[PDB]
Amino acid sequence: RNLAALEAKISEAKTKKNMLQARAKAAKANAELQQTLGGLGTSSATSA
Amino acid sequence: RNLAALEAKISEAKTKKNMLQARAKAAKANAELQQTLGGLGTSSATSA
Repeated sequence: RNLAALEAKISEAKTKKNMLQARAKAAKANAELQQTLGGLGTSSATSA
Repeated sequence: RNLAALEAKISEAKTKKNMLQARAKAAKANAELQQTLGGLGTSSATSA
């Protein structure tokens, strides 16, 4: 029974962290996309 | 939507500057023509 319970802990603990890490990485990737769209620098040509 | 908007900015920003630059270059070219017509130097023969 300890092994059966231990297996459940390992499986859920492993998978939940991975997906959390994946989505967290996805989150920053989306945020970077929004930041870059605002960070477009072609407006600097006004000096020219 | 950010990409679609960003594309519009790039296209208009690029083309408007180019035409502005072209006409600006054209403007000075026309002005030079008028200046040169007044700057004709054949009148210096009066000394001869």
